[PDB]
Amino acid sequence: SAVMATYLLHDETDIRKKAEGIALGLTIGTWTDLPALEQEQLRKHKGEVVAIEELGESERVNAYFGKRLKRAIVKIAYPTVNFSADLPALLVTTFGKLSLDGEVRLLDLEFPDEWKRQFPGPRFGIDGIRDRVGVHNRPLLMSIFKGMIGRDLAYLTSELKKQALGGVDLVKDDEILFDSELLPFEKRITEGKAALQEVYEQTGKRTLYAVNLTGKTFALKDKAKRAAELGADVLLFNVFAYGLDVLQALREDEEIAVPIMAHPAFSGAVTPSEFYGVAPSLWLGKLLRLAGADFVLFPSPYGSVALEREQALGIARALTDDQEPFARAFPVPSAGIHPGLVPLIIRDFGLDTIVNAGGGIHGHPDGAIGGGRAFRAAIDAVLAGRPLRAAAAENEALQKAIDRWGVVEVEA
Amino acid sequence: SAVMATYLLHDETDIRKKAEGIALGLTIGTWTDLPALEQEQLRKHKGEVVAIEELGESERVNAYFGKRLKRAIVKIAYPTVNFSADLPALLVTTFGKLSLDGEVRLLDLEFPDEWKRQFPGPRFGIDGIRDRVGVHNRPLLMSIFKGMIGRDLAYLTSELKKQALGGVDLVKDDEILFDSELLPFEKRITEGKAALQEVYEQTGKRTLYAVNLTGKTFALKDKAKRAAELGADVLLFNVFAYGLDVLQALREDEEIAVPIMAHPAFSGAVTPSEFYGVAPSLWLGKLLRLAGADFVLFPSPYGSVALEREQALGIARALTDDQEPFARAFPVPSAGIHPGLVPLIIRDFGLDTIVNAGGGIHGHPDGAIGGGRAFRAAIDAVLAGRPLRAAAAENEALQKAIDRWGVVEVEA
Ligand SMILES: [Mg+2]
Ligand SMILES: [Mg+2]
Repeated sequence: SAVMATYLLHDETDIRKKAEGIALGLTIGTWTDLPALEQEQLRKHKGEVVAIEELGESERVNAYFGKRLKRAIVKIAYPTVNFSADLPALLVTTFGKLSLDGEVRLLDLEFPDEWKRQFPGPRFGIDGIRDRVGVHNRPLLMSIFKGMIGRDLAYLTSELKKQALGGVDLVKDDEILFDSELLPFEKRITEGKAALQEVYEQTGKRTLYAVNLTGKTFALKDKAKRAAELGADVLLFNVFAYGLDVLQALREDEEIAVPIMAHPAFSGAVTPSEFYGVAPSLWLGKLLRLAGADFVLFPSPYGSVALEREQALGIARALTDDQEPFARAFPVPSAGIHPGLVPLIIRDFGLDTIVNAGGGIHGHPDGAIGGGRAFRAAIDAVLAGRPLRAAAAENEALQKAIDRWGVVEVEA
Repeated sequence: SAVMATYLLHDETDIRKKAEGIALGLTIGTWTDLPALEQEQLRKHKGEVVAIEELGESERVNAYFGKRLKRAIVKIAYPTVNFSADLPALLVTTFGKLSLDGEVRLLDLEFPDEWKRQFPGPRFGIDGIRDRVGVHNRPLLMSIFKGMIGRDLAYLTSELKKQALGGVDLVKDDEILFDSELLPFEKRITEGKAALQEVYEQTGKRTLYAVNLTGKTFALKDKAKRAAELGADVLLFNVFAYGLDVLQALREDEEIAVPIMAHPAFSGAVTPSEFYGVAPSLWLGKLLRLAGADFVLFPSPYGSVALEREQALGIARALTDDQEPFARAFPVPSAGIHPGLVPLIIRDFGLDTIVNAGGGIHGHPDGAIGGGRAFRAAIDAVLAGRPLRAAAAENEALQKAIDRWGVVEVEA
């Protein structure tokens, strides 16, 4: 039983020598000088280099570093008997001191099925969330509150209604919305709930509210329990600012048992480099799903700061792969989203995804209501097998969106 | 009252425009579309671009990216009334969504003194640690166990005594040493304490043991409290695998009140990039000191993976700057350390530093005892104003070390 870590290395010196050094150094430390009796005893703890895929030197990279760097993908097996069954131990064992060793980037971690079972996975996942909001088949639609910092509850309820009236399935707090006297955590939940039921009463639409769960680590479980008692729909959580283990703890607490939406804030401090850090498929995908996230918002492959398409798809695949002993986490491509992008979003990510209108929904000529109507009309068009403009001809909200932001061509 | 964040940005588009968009987008969202009542209401919550230092383009960077990237150091002010007084809120506000915005690297954070006072700083600091170990004036000396994974308590105590007999002031667990049936957390502490007291009786030397505090986040306080009851000397903590807030929580718990040694494990996933992440002076220095670390181990500016010298000095300055309302934290340059570097270490970092012999102390011809004597003799030589070779001619342990690793020139 061993966790196999896959790394990308750049180095002036022999890669194989470095790999062997890591396998031994990060496990038992010494081997050759140990008596036969000890070797047999410590055999089970010995790390091993599983594979080394030599890559071609990159002129671009060599020019950047001003030296000749050999490149290779290295796989190392770490016996699970070497560390405790928790994410902090996993990270320190596979990328602790090693993260300081020059150019090394963690690309993936493969866990033996038995080890994975010691972790929760999402409590609800895609299936559970779809039931909770009552929406099947079509992708979901969500938006974000705009300009709430410094505002009061009346403003919150008013803004929440507009978004719900626009037909969005879920509305979340801005990740930078923290608790205050004006907007207490518990009040956002209860006031928001009342407002959303009123909307159901009038339009027949069911909308959930993902409230930001913030503050100090050791106060999270108590407030989350309170949120659960108050009937909070979803808990938005800036996991990367707290640690993966905290997400897991929230997921495993039976007194909480509320869906958890993981926000990507701060993940960018770790994922972008070509030579260092941790790949997004692992940091935002595999690990967040295993830790308990029901929703995972990540950089979309569209817009001004689009994530490389294959990287974005890789995240979605890790979140939904049915080979994992966990429920699927909802992939939520975020940033650079507008109605004209719906056909591409569905083509790239499928129907089990969430169209995140973000705060941009408010930028529609007719406010959030018009913005939500445009998105819902666009989603229906794709499911009805029609081009957006065909639906736009019958839906003013959508036509206004198209004239404002256009339609992204999907024809290959 | 605002936290001023300093960033390094690379972008092919106008930097000031992007900076203004960040200051506004990450605070109140919109301004020019607000009525008078709302503007005066949200004025105090409005972020502002404090300054922009244009750096000019780099051909090396341009070649790497394959395009022209403008470069500038940007300072933005975020009103403290915008977020709760906790580190997770601080990180999310200043580098949450922003960490995903292309090429942005967080270099520093400056806070009003009143805001700083809401945080603990080290409980003991340099002065406190020197008292607890009983060593003043001279820099301290510490080492690490070698290959303890899979070993038993008989081996632990044996190796611990050898290091203490070498004259080291502190011995720490390997950061990858996790609790097991062979080496339970509480037993390492109690047996280690007994073994160390035997050494004092023999050589009159006092040696502390920094035990690894691991496991799940919500079990940390309980075991740390047990460690205190059992008389643990120092708690080694892989803070980056958890979160800054957890370190702060451990520091503020009056039922623990045991020195905390922060390990750099995983910090490398965040600090090395030229275009992304967080600068080490802030990530390993300023924030760890503010959060509560009494000792901070960080990449030394020596050896195969040496951290650029000014960066390393920057970390040490953040840890010891007397201008901060916190006790000074012990700077511990780590990696690439050998007796021949002692003169340079003292010249670079001063007397209030710790010479981290690491696991290399065991590589001395005469084991840890000889390795420790070599280091102690090296430190004494520098304080006595003598060349290492002069002292080596009178100290075998040191002579052996010098012949093996040599002496690094300290003359400017
Ligand atoms: Mg946001
Ligand atoms: Mg170590």
